[PDB]
Amino acid sequence: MENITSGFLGPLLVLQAGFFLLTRILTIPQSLDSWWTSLNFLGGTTVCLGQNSQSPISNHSPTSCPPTCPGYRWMCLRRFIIFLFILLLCLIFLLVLLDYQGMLPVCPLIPGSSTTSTGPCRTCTTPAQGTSMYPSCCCTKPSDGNCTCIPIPSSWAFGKFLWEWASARFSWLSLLVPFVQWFVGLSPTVWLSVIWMMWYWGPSLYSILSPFLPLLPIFFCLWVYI
Amino acid sequence: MENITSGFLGPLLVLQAGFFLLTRILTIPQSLDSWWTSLNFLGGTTVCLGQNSQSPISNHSPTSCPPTCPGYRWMCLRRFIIFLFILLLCLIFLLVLLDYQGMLPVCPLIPGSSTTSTGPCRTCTTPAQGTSMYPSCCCTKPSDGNCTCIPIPSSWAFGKFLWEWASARFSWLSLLVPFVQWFVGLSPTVWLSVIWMMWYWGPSLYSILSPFLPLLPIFFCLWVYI
Repeated sequence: MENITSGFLGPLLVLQAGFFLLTRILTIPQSLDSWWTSLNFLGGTTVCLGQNSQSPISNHSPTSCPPTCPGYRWMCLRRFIIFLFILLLCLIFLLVLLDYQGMLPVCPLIPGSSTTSTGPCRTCTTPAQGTSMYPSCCCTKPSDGNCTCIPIPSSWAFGKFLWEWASARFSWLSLLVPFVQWFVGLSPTVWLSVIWMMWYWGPSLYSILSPFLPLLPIFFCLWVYI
Repeated sequence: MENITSGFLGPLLVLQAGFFLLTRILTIPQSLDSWWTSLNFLGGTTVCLGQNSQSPISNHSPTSCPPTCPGYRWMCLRRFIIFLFILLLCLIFLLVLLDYQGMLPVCPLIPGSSTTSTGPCRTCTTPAQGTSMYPSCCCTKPSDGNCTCIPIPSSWAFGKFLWEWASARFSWLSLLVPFVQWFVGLSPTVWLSVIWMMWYWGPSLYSILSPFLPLLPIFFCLWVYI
């Protein structure tokens, strides 16, 4: 009866979904390379001499050229460059996922004195070596036995942890922090306006600022000496 | 007579180095895109057809033609995109070196009775659903429980961390991962041969692979039934 239909239809859906989803994710790289054509067709009148008259003569446009004839031995090269990049984009999406799910670990170890525990300290840490840096918290201190450090946060990931790390390793990031805060204070009335003014207005000032850009190192050195 | 000499010599080094760094940073963006003109050389003629003869009659062509005349607006957005990409590349190199510092902590969890040193269990018993990634293990349990848990162990900070979730949501092809280990032995004197073999014979087998690729879902379903 209709019972066998339940089992049979699953195979049909699996086959259809697999075919479509395998064709599309494998045709996307060539689609992106033909999206660069935005450059390639920016000049216009795209006709590849790679479709040279070696085996056949018909000028096979300039995107796929001849499938094999004359110049066709570089579609593999552009693919080779591109599909592995889509993989790196997927890896970045994965990294964002760990930050958002809070599931990903962010066990931190930095010098501090924040206390949140039950009947804690009165022995604490007395490490007079290795500066103020902390090592894996099995028992960080050379002689710590009852040690307990700090658990991973439900907020921002090692993104924030590396914010702290870079602030420790750099100095100018702290001065950029006011600029970062002011950029964070950008509503759609502010966020959109910057992008709108970005187009067809910045290149003109760029040529003039190029002489100005060449003269910022002297100001930096002047303040460094001061 | 050397303190002023040292201060001046340092200014000369700063002037040389900062300017060289700025020039190199400028050259890279209009560097990778020209490389990409492998498309043009795979296409054939390399010429800016968009060289509008209105202001500049210069048929000098060969791309990067006018900084200002004709179309120049895309010539800059693309430099910005490829600049952010190479920025992504240098970031991933940074994550590689974070993987190598040894102090990048994974702070992972797994069920086992092992210990890095003398660890008294004292009837360590408190289990929970999802033993992997359990509570903070700051003795966070119905009682303290005399708990000792994992520090950030010294290992590939990246692979040993990522593989955990990889296997958690994977091991469909962990057998292929053993095959990956079985094949990873071709790095010296065989890697170049494999790369050359891929170069010479890459396209011919694609037609056969494509015809067999549709049959692969059938074999996958057969495995799903076997």
